[PDB]
Amino acid sequence: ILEANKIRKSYGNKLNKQEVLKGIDIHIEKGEFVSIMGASGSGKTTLLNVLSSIDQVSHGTIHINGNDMTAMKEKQLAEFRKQHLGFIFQDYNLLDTLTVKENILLPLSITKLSKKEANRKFEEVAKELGIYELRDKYPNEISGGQKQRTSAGRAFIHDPSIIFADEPTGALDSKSASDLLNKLSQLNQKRNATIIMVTHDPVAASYCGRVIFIKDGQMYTQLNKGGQDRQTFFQDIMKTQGVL
Amino acid sequence: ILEANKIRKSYGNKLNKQEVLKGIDIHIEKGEFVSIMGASGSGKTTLLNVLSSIDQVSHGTIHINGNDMTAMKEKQLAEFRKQHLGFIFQDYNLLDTLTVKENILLPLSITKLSKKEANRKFEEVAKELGIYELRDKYPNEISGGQKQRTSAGRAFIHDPSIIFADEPTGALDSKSASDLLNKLSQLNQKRNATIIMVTHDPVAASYCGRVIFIKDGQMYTQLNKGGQDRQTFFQDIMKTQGVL
Amino acid sequence: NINQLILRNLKKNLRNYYLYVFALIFSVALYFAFVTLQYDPAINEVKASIKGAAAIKTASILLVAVVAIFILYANTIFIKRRSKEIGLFQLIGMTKHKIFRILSAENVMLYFGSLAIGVAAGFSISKLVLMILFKIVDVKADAKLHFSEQALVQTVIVFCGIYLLIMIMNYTFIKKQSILSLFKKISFFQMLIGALGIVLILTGYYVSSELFGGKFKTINELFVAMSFILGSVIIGTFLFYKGSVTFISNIIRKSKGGYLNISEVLSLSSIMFRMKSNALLLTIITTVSALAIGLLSLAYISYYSSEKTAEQNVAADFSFMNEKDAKLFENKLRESNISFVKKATPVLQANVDIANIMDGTPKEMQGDPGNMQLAVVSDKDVKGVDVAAGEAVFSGYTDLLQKIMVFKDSGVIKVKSKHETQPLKYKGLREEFLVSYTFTSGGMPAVIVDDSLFKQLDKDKDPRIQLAQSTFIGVNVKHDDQMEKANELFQQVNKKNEHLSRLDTSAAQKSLFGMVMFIVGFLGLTFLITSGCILYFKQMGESEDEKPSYTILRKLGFTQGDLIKGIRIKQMYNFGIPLVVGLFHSYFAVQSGWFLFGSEVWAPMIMVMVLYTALYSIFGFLSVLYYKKVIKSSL
Ligand SMILES: CC(C)=CCC/C(C)=C/CC/C(C)=C/CC/C(C)=C/CC/C(C)=C\CC/C(C)=C\CC/C(C)=C\CC/C(C)=C/CC/C(C)=C/COP(=O)(O)O[C@@H]1OC[C@H](N)[C@H](O)[C@H]1O
Repeated sequence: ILEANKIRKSYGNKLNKQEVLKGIDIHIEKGEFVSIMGASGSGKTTLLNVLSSIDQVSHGTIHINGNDMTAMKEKQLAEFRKQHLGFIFQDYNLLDTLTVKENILLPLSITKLSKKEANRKFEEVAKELGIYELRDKYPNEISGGQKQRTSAGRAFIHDPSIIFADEPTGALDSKSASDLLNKLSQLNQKRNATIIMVTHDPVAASYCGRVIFIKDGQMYTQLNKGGQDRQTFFQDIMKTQGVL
Repeated sequence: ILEANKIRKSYGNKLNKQEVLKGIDIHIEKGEFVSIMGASGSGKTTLLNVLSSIDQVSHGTIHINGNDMTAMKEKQLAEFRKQHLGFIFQDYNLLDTLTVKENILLPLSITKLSKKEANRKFEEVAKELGIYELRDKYPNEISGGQKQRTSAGRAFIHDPSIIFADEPTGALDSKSASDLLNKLSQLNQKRNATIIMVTHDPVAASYCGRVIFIKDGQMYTQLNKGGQDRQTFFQDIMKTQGVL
Repeated sequence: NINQLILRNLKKNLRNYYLYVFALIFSVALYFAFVTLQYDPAINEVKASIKGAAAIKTASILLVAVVAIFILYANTIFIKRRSKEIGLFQLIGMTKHKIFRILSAENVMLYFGSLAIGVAAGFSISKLVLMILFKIVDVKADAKLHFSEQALVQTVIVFCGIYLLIMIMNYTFIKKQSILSLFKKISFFQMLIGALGIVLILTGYYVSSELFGGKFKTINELFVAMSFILGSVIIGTFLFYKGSVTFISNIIRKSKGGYLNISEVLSLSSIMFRMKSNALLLTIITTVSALAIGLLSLAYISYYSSEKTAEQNVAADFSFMNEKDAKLFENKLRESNISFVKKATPVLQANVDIANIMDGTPKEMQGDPGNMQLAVVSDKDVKGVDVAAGEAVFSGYTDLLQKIMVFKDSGVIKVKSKHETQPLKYKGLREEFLVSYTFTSGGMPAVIVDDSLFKQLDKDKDPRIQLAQSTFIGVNVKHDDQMEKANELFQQVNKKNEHLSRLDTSAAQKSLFGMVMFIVGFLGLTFLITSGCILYFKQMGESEDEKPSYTILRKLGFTQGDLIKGIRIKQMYNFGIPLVVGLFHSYFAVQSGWFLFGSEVWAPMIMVMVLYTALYSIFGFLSVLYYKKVIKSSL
């Protein structure tokens, strides 16, 4: 699906230019769990922002499902961003005056599916994550990880093509983060939906199939895992990070 | 620097009297980052009012830089607070109709000071905080993070020693809060200044080293970090807060 | 450095609050115009029943009582919005006197720079107000006027006296300020509150429906019923906002379950928690708006039906009481080349029994049913009907009478003669009028009997209830001509003005009700502007108090063009609920008061509500225009 070809961005404030993206080649097929990580002042965040439609492009070509995006219109870009490309944010971004059901079912109002198909799909989506008990509780009495799980459920409603995750496990303990990662892996294995995550935690990258070690806008190859044990892959990633 | 001994606040509107504070023993040295946690209903605002000398104390002794607060009158108290205290608030309360440079320099122009040293101080502060680029802009075209950094810079124009700060990360997202906390962190390693912080979210307190808990006054223990990697410390704070 | 700050604050405040300046200018101009109108010696040509020079004196007091309240209330939100601006100055270090001086140095300019334009605009409107008044009433021409310095003195004194109250209120607020001040599920009591809020209004409407022509009829008893209705309709309106819109909104919300849309999220999140907080200002707005609309419509009904009431009061174009004046009038008209069709008809006053024809109660009497005074005429005089023996036919319509004096079908009617009683039966009711109101008592129609029966009725002539003149000498007129000179001749005929003319009776009522028209219309326009400005000012807080919801909605995929529609349909309800309640109050108030101010309705009521809505929609549009700005800057 995703096809990045030498996408490059230059940071300019009309007086100084400091390019951060110099040479990108990403090959992503339908149905994998990849991760982007490396350093702390690199262009990985900018890479994720330019891969999606949240930020513009400077020099490069990106194709998602065959569609052209680099020279695509603004209104059509917004329509595409609303129709596909579900997002999971670092923070909760949950409305306080509504409930869980309204919060995770509102983005389905634009495409009218009546009061039958939406209500049938909400149960299916929310029972996989095990939040069906939380159908009328306002998002101020529930725990921490349940809000993130509701956000993921909202991102998983309309069956999008590509899901971009920007540091999901950032403000959670070990148990909640592990449970959320396991649920995301189960959802990936159930329905074919590509998931891309940017994280700083080796445990988060352990659940992934591929990882890219960005280095100030370079490649430094990548891992493949495949027929490899979870723990052994964890030590391999730890060694690779220790090399850096 | 400050010493808190039997810090108590009085009440008694009509019949009912509220004893929110029942004596505290807080020992804070010079030049370290201290955070005070707690929970809703702990009267942290009353504690801030008592320690900031805004609200007149009722019982106990408070010493600011070796000087008892009660030893001076109201006008002398105001003069001492102006000479040795700053403030950082949850909101972005600023003069909308004043430029960033003038808004920062406003507290300094009162005490009959020449323009040359004021400009030098503004240059130093802006270069340290990295907001010099917004030297002649307006607060109506500036994001929340830069507004909060401008307020913090205003709080350092006349060097405090026991500067207080309420929750800065109340109306900030993850990135802006992280940037502001980082900047305040390198500002501590400079000229010594107590940066007492009264936030309740563990993410903000993960950058501290003197986390203190309040249940009645000090029922829970305290953490010191020292050799941790900012992640095990945060996990420990999360666990010990979940114990409650 | 202080001067630059003051100038910048003045420039900023001249842009956020401009409707305030517009309202000040409008109020000052209207007050100056009214005072100049009252003190000028030119309104002496407009007089029907009241002097006029004293009505303006009363109308110039309520306007001040409204404007002063508006100013003293709307200059409190302005000082409350500066709450997080005095604490910063106190932290920097300033005496309260400096803060007071800084705050007042801007208000002085912003007030006097508008007061000096309001007075200068009184000249352009002084003559136009006279033109409008002279067009509503009938008068010939001409209006010159002069400076009338008394008006300037009075206006300056009043609008300088108000500023001292403003200043003392601001000083009290500044001193009262704290040292720094810088740091749900449904209940069951609200069930009862929401039930009562609708029950009281509905029962008030139902009781007000049967006020006139009902089971109770007594001058000392209708006062209590009126007070009860006017208390119920107010208590219900007050309870309708503080715990009755929440019920309806909760019922609506618990009807869709899950799936929703952004068109309803904003409304269902804001209306319930915002309309409850302000549930004393909206009550006042609705009640005063209903009171103004009802009074204007009730005056315009009478102004519309005066031309028919005058024609109904007198059967012909001229009426006379004595033969001498009638023959003098016709002698004068003889050489005036204005031929007249003069017909005379004697009237024999008599009383009968109409107890059996009552469809209601003896309380609806207006006279003894068995001994009610009526008028009897023969049949040869009438050129439209030819009655027979034992038949009595009524005449006239009297739309008021049909609502009170309801008549049954045929029956038996007893003639209360001196020593005899000949019974007849009721044939039917005509529509035209035959006898002026002088000889028919209040409004009782005259009866028509057979010529043969009248041949003995006039012979009897019971001399107990006979009037001074048992004749109806009346001089009609030919086809359309110069009736003005005929009216002048009639006026010069009666030096004691002891006769009746159609034109005079129409003009008197027209002028008397046109004066009230003018006064109430202007005093209602002022309140409309005031209420619109107050509501627009109150709507400014929601923009700044909802930004950390637009900044989140725009990060989910939505665009400004999709939020603006929801904003529009939220503002629609927010600005429309009080208007709808006021319209319902006015409609159910007018419907219990017609058939008493004259003839036709549904002509003025819509013609007033349409204008009111058209003049009320402007602030609703401006509120959306303001929301667009904060929406654009949400990101
Ligand atoms: C503003 C103010 C001053 C006071 C406030 C109260 C008030 C009265 C308001 C006006 C009303 C409004 C608009 C209120 C807004 C507010 C609300 C809440 C509305 C909804 C309330 C609600 C749901 C119901 C309440 C309705 C009521 C209380 C009245 C309506 C009936 C009404 C208009 C009048 C009846 C009361 C009288 C005294 C009549 C007499 C009028 C009159 C010329 C008498 C003279 O005799 P009449 O016979 O008529 O005339 C000649 O008489 C000699 C000849 N010979 C002939 O007989 C004949 O030609």
